[PDB]
Amino acid sequence: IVVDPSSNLYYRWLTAIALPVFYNWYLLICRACFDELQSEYLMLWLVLDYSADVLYVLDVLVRARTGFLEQGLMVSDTNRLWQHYKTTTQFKLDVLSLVPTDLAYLKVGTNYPEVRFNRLLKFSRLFEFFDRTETRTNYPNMFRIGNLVLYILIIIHWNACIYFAISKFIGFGTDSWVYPNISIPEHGRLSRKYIYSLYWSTLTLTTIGETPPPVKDEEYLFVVVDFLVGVLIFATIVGNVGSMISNMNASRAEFQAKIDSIKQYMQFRKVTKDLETRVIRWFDYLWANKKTVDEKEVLKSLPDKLKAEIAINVHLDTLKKVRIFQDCEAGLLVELVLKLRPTVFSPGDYICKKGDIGKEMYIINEGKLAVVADDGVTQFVVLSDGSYFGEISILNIKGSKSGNRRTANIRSIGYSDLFCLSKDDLMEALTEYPEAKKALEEKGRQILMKDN
Amino acid sequence: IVVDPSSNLYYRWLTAIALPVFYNWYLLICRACFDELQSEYLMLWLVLDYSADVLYVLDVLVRARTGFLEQGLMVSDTNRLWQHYKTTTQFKLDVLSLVPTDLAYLKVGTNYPEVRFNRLLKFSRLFEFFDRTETRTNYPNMFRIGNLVLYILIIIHWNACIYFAISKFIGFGTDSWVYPNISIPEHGRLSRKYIYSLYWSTLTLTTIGETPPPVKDEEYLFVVVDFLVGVLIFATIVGNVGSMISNMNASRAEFQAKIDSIKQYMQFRKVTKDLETRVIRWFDYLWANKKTVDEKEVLKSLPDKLKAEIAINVHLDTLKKVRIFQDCEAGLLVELVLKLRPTVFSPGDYICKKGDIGKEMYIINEGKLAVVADDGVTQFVVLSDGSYFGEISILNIKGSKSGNRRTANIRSIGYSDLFCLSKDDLMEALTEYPEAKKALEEKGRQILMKDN
Amino acid sequence: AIVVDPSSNLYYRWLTAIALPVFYNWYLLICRACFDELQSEYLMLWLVLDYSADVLYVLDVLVRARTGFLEQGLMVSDTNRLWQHYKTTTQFKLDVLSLVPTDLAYLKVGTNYPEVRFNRLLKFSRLFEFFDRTETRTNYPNMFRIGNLVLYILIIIHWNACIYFAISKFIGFGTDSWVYPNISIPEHGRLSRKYIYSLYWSTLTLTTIGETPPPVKDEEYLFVVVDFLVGVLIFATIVGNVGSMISNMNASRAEFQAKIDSIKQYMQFRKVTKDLETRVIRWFDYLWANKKTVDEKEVLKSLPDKLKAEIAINVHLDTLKKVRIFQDCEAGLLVELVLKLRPTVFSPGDYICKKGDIGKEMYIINEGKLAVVADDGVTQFVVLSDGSYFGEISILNIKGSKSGNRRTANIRSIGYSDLFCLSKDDLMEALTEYPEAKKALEEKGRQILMKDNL
Amino acid sequence: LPNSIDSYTDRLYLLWLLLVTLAYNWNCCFIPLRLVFPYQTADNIHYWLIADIICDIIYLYDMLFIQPRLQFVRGGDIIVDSNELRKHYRTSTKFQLDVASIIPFDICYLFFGFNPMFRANRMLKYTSFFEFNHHLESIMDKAYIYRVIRTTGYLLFILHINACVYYWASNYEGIGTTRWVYDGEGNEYLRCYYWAVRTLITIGGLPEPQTLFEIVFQLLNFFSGVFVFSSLIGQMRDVIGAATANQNYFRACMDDTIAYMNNYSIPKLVQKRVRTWYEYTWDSQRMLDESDLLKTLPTTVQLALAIDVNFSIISKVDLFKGCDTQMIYDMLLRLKSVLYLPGDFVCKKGEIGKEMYIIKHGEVQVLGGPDGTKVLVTLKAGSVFGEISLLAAGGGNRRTANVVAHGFANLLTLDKKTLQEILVHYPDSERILMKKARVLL
Ligand SMILES: Nc1nc2c(ncn2[C@@H]2O[C@@H]3COP(=O)(O)O[C@H]3[C@H]2O)c(=O)[nH]1
Ligand SMILES: Nc1nc2c(ncn2[C@@H]2O[C@@H]3COP(=O)(O)O[C@H]3[C@H]2O)c(=O)[nH]1
Ligand SMILES: Nc1nc2c(ncn2[C@@H]2O[C@@H]3COP(=O)(O)O[C@H]3[C@H]2O)c(=O)[nH]1
Ligand SMILES: Nc1nc2c(ncn2[C@@H]2O[C@@H]3COP(=O)(O)O[C@H]3[C@H]2O)c(=O)[nH]1
Ligand SMILES: *[C@@H]1O[C@H](CO)[C@@H](O)[C@H](O)[C@H]1NC(C)=O
Ligand SMILES: *[C@@H]1O[C@H](CO)[C@@H](O)[C@H](O)[C@H]1NC(C)=O
Ligand SMILES: *[C@@H]1O[C@H](CO)[C@@H](O)[C@H](O)[C@H]1NC(C)=O
Repeated sequence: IVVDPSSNLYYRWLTAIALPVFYNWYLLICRACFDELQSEYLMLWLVLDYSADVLYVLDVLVRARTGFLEQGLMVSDTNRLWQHYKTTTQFKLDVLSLVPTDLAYLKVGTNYPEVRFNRLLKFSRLFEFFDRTETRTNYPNMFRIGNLVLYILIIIHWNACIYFAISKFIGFGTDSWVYPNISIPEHGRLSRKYIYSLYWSTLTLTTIGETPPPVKDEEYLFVVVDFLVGVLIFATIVGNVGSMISNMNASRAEFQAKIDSIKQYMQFRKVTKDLETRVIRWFDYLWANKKTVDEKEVLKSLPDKLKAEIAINVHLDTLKKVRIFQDCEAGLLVELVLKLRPTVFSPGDYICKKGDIGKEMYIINEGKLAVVADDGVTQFVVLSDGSYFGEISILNIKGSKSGNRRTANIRSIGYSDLFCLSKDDLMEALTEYPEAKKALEEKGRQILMKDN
Repeated sequence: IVVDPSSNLYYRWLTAIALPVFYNWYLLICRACFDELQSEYLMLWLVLDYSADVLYVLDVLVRARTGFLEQGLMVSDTNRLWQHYKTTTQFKLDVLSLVPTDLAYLKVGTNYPEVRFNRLLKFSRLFEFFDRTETRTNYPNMFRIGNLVLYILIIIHWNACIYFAISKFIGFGTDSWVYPNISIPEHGRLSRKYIYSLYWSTLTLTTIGETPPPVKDEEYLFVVVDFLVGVLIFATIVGNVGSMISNMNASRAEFQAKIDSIKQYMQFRKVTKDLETRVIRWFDYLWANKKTVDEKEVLKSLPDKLKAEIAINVHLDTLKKVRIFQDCEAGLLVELVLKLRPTVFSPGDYICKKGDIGKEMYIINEGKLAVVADDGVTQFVVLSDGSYFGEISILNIKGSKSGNRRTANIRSIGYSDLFCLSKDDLMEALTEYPEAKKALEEKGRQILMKDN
Repeated sequence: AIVVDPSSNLYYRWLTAIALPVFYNWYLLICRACFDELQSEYLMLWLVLDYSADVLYVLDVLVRARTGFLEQGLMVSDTNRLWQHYKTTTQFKLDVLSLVPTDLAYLKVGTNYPEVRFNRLLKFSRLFEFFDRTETRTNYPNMFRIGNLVLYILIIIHWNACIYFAISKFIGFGTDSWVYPNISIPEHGRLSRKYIYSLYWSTLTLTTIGETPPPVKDEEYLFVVVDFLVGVLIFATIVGNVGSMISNMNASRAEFQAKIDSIKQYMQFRKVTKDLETRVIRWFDYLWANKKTVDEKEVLKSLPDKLKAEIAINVHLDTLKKVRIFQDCEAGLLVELVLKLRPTVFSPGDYICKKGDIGKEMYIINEGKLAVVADDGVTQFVVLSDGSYFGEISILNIKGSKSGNRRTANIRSIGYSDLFCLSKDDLMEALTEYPEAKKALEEKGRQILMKDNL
Repeated sequence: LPNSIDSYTDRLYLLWLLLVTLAYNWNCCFIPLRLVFPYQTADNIHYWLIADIICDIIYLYDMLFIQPRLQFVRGGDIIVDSNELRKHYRTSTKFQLDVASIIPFDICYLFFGFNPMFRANRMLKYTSFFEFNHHLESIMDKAYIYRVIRTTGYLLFILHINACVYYWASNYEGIGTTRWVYDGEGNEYLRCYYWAVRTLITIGGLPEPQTLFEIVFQLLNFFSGVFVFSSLIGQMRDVIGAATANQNYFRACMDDTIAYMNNYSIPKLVQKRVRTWYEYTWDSQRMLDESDLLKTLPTTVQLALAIDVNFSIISKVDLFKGCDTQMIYDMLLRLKSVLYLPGDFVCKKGEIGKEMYIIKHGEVQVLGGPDGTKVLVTLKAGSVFGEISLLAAGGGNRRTANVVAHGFANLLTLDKKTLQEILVHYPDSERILMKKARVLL
């Protein structure tokens, strides 16, 4: 058995081993700095440290079983996985974090749990869990805000523990800056100990500063160092939230810049008010219906195989209903749906009138068109989603009475999303299929004998 | 009657339903936590709650009879509108917003308006009104600072009500952190209560913290949570205002970047000082006359039908004054004005000199040119708006004594805006028009036998 | 009749000379209206400066009623049409509202209340025009953005200082702990102490620091909460303007550093050899250090075709006229050929063209020192210097040539060069309008081949 | 010492710039400290004098034995000879600032006494500090850590200058006169640095100023502290927005592709394949496409980056063995990079063949068994298959057998149309290619 690192079992393992790392950091620094809850609940921290050590042994023997991509394929040799695990420094950090340092409890009396600070070396696993969760989830900005709240909570708790350890080293209640005298039964409770030291670090690290002032030089130096660390950390968090917000509204900024540039251009060139109202309603439709991206730019970087699968998974059921593309080759149909290009029409906009130059084959997708008459609007046939027109104008049969003059008056009923297939893209895709090109020519010739 | 969401009537209803939702949020948390507004103005809040419920059932009927978009057409059958409204979670949120929880007033004696907290669930209408106003209005940055001040004033008011509720739970006048004893006639007034709670929450959430320090564990924990919330609020405010300032001066930043890049190129290639100050004065004109963006880049995001309609509505009314394009066809006119190119000429620049190859045909739009005589200030014919030149040399009619050479020296008096119609552009627009190409050629042969 | 050009230097000097007293009127009219000891003590100075400001204001009306405006690209010089175009403008209404003679009421109140002279503040658009023209005129745009931000928040902080002193004068002096102290004490009653402590109070309020005494009254509480919301908005726009200044300062360096990081990621992907890796890194560091890092087809893309052609003339035409085959050709052909010239840069050790290669390019040397060497390595024959050229024969394609469009030389770049490349296809695309010059170029190349080898 | 220092690939020059940076930072730090604070006492003056002599000896050694020997580029080529390097340093602008820095104003120690204000010309050698900072930014792998380090160093220097100016204001108003000034209880520089931090970070809790000079000092110091805090926040924002830009651009384009596929209701197998391609593309290249990177590079570095990756691999192909090297260079430039998922068919049996594939970083398997699943040969990285399809036209040759990808194979695809568009320039190589097509077909 070899666990795939890109699978779901490995991510569930990342959660089940990134819980005791956060446990080890948070509760080991409070157990080492307070010594009031370590002396109260010894069995609970013994059971939780035994479970964290069992999870760390399982972490070593699972991290020694994860595969890695060597030349595109997942390697499965366990000796190669064990040697690739041995040659890197994360095995050194794991074997340094899995030293049995708990045998020193027999010498110290188990009242000093700061000997378990070797177990804080597995922080790359927790950072890997945070990176994999913000990769996997669909709310990356909300997970980044939650991760920044968790980072400032870790830093607040570690600073509160550091302030209580410094207050224990100096002496409780001897000064005005330190934590007060714990022989008084009000300040001697563990709850007010932790919550007031958390309040002091909340006031200090966020650069508010309404604590009692330092009266000695060690307290002055610690408050200067602590204000400097707090202003650098909280300027980093405010810059991170600012960069995240400026990345969140960047698409709205770019779309509003495009709308304002087009509106300033049409205010400069004196375009009429009905056409301006039409194009502003078109951009409002384009924004409110979330079609602001375009196919030609969102399918730019993808390869032709995945673009072919995306194109045949939408267009092939409509192109196989087309009469002239009924019995052609599957690679020709893949290239034909690759050559399709989308066009969006407003309601009331004419697709083509009588006598215009016909060189595009329109394929209707999520829209409704109709062939109107010359003067008035009467509905001869209403073409629905999955219908098509424009095959004669792109076949251009020699000996035709049409003369590349696609017939009728086609206008849009609603907001249509037409996929056009031009003459140049058809003759570009039809170079490598000569007998299929000849079959298209005789199919158009039979259409010509049907249309006299 | 079926309303459509892009109309003005739906936006007027969005205003009329974004009034009592904001009322419900603000004054329901105020009447829930203060207990003197509900005691004093009982009939006023009963009338306003009944009017909010009347607007809520009218909003339920409007969202039951609102239109959506499928296949580009506005959906008009009210039974399908009712099914599409009832199948989603907004109908569940409106029904949960209209549970009769006001029948507990006869149970508790009406002094508890906290049972109307289900009325806050209709927040999508307020967020939709904010998004539609940001789409609609022409001051997006001023509306964004108005939305930001309204959001942080809602949070400041909610935090003031939470602080007064916590002080009412703990006790009045028992500590230094809490609100003082309200039996004193100075601290007992409702204006003093609300404005001091607002001042407390502004000092807390606005990271200034001049409030007297906490005494007990609940007050310490609430001040820790409240200061961390204020740190996140300050980060959000700084990020939104910084991204808005970047969006406000991004156009000036990119034009300054292009100006300094062209200036760095001009001192890199060591151009003459006269050409350098000509480029500098042209960029000063281009910024002071708001012609910054380039029109071929502006007209790129639009579709082909709106591009052809805008190209007609700008260029065709000046193109039809050209006498060689009097009787051409409409599609030739459409692709002719689509393949046009506008340029702006500095004063004193020669458009075409006598003896140069005539490859472009220029028509004047909002300019004044003059035909000078051989590098002199003396002007023969001063051209004006609506005129043309360069039709003698573009067609290459056989029998030409000129031989593709512009025969006149043309200087620009001021800043002109010509339309450079190229020979290759006219030849590429004349591919699908062979009979109109021969008609243009015989018209040019007739006018060539007329002039020369 | 004299007409001042609005894009000239005299109009900008007038913008400075009229943006001084508007800014004076803002500062010292709100300070004289609120402090009431400046107006009592410096009466002659304020009447003289206000008379000078009114003389500058009527001269501003006389200048703005004679400045021109662009129609049809032409600067109009007809003063009657200029007066009509100014008369149909709301700025004329703002100017005639700004020059209402309120000195009758100002002497009726005893030349002691300058609150009546708040009509003079209406020329804010003139000061905004001055700041716009200075931020597009000066050579320090980021430093002027910082100075304009400092000046705007100094205007707001001074107005808040005047507002706080007016609120303290309305409520009472020393009746609370929040207000300004009792002015009967001669230390707290000095005017410098008044202005400096009130300015310090409004700075501590509007920048959200808060060392002020806490308010007592409800109006004081409401003014402090409104002033703290305005102060956190002011701190937000200060941090936003300084962050935008830093980003606009180092945007080009960050874009180049992201380009170098992308090139290093590509070379770590494709397993590029480390000698070529450090060659590309040293090449791009040289191109950044001598400020040619942006491609000139992307630099000159925003320029129109006439200015691009004129810049191409003024750079490349005096170098293209020194070439032997383009000595006697037409001016339009030379303008098209200097428009069609593309630049390429090289690094040391690279070959321009080798022996037996298909010669499709004509290289013109600029800012470089090439050398024609043999096949075995560095044995220099003739060190080629700046201004020279090669490849004018093999792109002509003379019929019956014994070389057959080859190179017959190995040309290396000793130092970094900035060559100019003229392709064969670009020469044929520029020679399609001059077939007589095409046959003349074939005749000159046939002459060169006849004197060399045939 | 060598005759010429390279100053780009020389670590000894970076060590010397670190030494001159330590000298200049010693001047800019310990000149206001000795100027304001009374640490320059009469029994400690010899230690400051030995440090000042070592500092001026470092400055004079830099001016006399190192800065003439820097290599530089005039006219494109690197200059080596020491006379022209010395003349380039002498006619430079760094020599004017160096010779203005090393003016011996310490001769006036005999006249006016020991005063560190006369050493204020030594802080004009900031060009060595900026050159060392630029060299360390260019020589470090990740620049954001050094931008945070430089911002922290400028913040600590500004706070040190503010502590010195506050101790000068305390000496000017008298020590312990008012409640605002420094009182004299503990360490002078430590409590003044505490006042400078609590003022210029705009924290508060200090004693209020009493008289007019103290209120003006507190106002100007709080305004400068507001602008320093704003510059620190904007600097960290610019550093984070420059660091996460490629990741945010890749995530925005992947979100655009996922939103388009969810707009068009594309099923979960194709969506999983698109997300798998985007995940492996981010894990492999750390960028979307490389053609939009390479199209902004100049032609010579495009040529060299094409040659050193693929020129030997195309030179092992027996088809283009007789053609021209410039035609091989053109098909090096016109190669297209694709990444094929595992289990994907690159050339189905019976399908039209129009491409030549070069496999790099991957393994493909030719499925030519009787049932269609027995592998024949595993073409590893660096192989070239499908080269015979570049010569037939129209229908021509069909694909003989099914070939699938074993793992994540990054094929290099050359089309037939791009090969013909290259071949319109080279008629002799086109004649060689069609006669090779005739003898092989
Ligand atoms: N003329 C015509 N075209 C129709 C009709 N019904 C569907 N169509 C399609 O509508 C078309 C629009 O123009 P085309 O020239 O492409 O070809 C025509 C047909 O394919 C009909 O009744 N008449
Ligand atoms: N040759 C010539 N052109 C004139 C004259 N007056 C106006 N024009 C226009 O000036 C022109 C310059 O360009 P064209 O050769 O294209 O065509 C010429 C005419 O349209 C005139 O007297 N002679
Ligand atoms: N063959 C040759 N070319 C030289 C010499 N000196 C300068 N050049 C130029 O170097 C060239 C390199 O190849 P070209 O084919 O363009 O043409 C040659 C000449 O223009 C020389 O001594 N021999
Ligand atoms: N069928 C086959 N092709 C091979 C083998 N080894 C290398 N190749 C190449 O793999 C190919 C894949 O594409 P082609 O079908 O055109 O042509 C085939 C050969 O050129 C092999 O053992 N069998
Ligand atoms: C704390 O209080 C106890 C008794 O209240 C006292 O004996 C002890 O000295 C105090 N601690 C200090 C540090 O003063
Ligand atoms: C508030 O005041 C009243 C009367 O003055 C008193 O009875 C009450 O005890 C006070 N509240 C507290 C908490 O002391
Ligand atoms: C101000 O001081 C004077 C004398 O010092 C005193 O008479 C007067 O009442 C004081 N005013 C106030 C408002 O305190």
